[PDB]
Amino acid sequence: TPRLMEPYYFVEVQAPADCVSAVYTVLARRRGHVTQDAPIPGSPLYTIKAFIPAIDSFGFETDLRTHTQGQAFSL
Amino acid sequence: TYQRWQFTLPMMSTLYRLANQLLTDLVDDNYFYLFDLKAFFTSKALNMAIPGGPK
Repeated sequence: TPRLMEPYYFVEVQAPADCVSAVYTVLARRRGHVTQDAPIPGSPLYTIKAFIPAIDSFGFETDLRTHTQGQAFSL
Repeated sequence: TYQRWQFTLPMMSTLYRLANQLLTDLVDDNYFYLFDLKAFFTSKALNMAIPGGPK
């Protein structure tokens, strides 16, 4: 019963506390899931750690930086 | 001849407080992303339209 396998990227997003819901909105349509949402100690910005398919990751950074008015950033 | 000027810092603080309507509340160039001169020149050369940008 052979199957196929695809690579999954690990994604960390640095963003303000208001655009976090917009990050949950954008990652919902590219077949991913958010694993960790953590505040940075000593900073108002949050970190969102998630897994995404690599074939869905085309234009992902551009989607976040357009939809969150340029405030979120991803690697 | 009224060519050069230099002020003190409370003067600049007061003139910055009075002019709060004609100015923006931006802090960094994370704004204007794909909405600056070089992105507009790139959309000019590729003959495509940015949403909100010129044609």
